[PDB]
Amino acid sequence: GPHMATGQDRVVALVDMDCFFVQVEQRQNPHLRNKPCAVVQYKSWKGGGIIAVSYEARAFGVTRSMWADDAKKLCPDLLLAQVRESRGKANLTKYREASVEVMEIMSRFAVIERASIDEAYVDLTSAVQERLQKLQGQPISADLLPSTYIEGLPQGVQKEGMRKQGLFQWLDSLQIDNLTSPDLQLTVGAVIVEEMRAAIERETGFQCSAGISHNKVLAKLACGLNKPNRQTLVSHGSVPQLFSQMPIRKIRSLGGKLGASVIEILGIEYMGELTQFTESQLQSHFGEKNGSWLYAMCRGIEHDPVKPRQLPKTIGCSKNFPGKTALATREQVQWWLLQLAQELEERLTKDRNDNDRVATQLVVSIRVQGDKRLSSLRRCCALTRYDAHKMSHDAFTVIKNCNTSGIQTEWSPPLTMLFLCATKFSAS
DNA sequence: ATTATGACGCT
DNA sequence: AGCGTCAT
Ligand SMILES: Nc1ncnc2c1ncn2[C@H]1C[C@H](O)[C@@H](CO[P@](O)(=S)OP(=O)(O)OP(=O)(O)O)O1
Ligand SMILES: [Ca+2]
Ligand SMILES: [Mg+2]
Ligand SMILES: [Mg+2]
Repeated sequence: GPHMATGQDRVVALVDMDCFFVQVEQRQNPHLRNKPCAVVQYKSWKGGGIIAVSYEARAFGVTRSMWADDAKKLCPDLLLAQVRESRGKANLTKYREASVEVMEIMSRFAVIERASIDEAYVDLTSAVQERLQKLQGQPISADLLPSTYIEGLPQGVQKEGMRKQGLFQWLDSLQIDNLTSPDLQLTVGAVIVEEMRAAIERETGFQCSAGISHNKVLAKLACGLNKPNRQTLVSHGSVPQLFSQMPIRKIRSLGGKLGASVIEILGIEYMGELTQFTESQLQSHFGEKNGSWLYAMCRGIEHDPVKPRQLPKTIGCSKNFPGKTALATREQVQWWLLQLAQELEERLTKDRNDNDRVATQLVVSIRVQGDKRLSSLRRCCALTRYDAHKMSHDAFTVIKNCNTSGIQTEWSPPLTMLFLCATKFSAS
């Protein structure tokens, strides 16, 4: 009763740019706006690989991880923008720089955790307290929540009108003189996220979706419920119904092998079905940490903090060499290591100037032809100078003895991936 | 030939 | 440290 934690202590949002690389290209090229459009990497093999898709194009069945030639079969009028190529490889600088535009705006409102190039968690607990104090017990108008969905409502015929019906039910029910009502806190959080999203669109042109809830996992889940250009409030009370038909794989961290094992071992399908196991039962199958996490998570409770981190922890450069393009000679391997290192040096030097830090470790990863995993080998060495020729030489030295070829020049088995990653930053 | 990233966990 | 998982 009065002692069972309910995980309602925080207000957390997750902001996710809509089809982000596509929006970056549509801002730059107005001809692409409001069209079925996708962003592609490379071009020669099957038209290039699609890595982002506008919502107009998704309606035709275009997806990421699709060849452009195949997407054109589904959507003959599909427009394409190509990722920049520099030094023989895809170069994502435009999108990283657009990301910084958005992250810096979000940071004006609250502390953020950079989750990916186009998504950030927002810790709104303090901002909500402040806005509540300023509101002086004034009711919250629907006008302040023009793009908000309240998950689970309406309960007990435009699409927009059902949004409004649900919002009206929620607001009509809200108790406002309790400054500590979790539902009220979430609602004020949603007001702030409307403001944040309006600022992002005003100041960058970019639209986004967002989730507002009491923790990162629910905020992430919420964000995906109403896309694009909308935000969703998932209250603590909404969790039992929401989870009752929610496939386990939809919850962040459960979309892979662990989630599959939860399903197989327990013989369940939906997140809510987890509530029938004891904490010790779940720990016995999935380990102490996962078991405790699952026990709380299936009740809507998670404690992972929004980490105060706006900048990436690593700066990396990688290229696959699939099929016949696999690197089979010394000079080929060296040359591509150099290309990678030159991009790495450029990005590192900019990072040092912008962010007052220096990387101290270089991680070198490769894949050999006919190998199991993403990485066949991972080796680290010191990163003492931002110099591409040096880093490339060092990376070679580190991967030297992978070459089983007794022949001097030849490289066997051929390399299907090269990866340089700068890590272990220190203030400078 | 489902590419180029990036964070975090395990031992 | 090096490898594996999960995700964008
Ligand atoms: N698998 C993969 N490879 C390369 N680039 C990716 C990949 N996934 C995402 N991205 C890039 C391209 C995206 O514009 C960007 C954001 O990823 P996400 O959020 S999953 O998808 P978006 O393109 O923003 O559409 P969406 O969020 O509106 O569903 O990261
Ligand atoms: Ca996105
Ligand atoms: Mg996304
Ligand atoms: Mg995203």
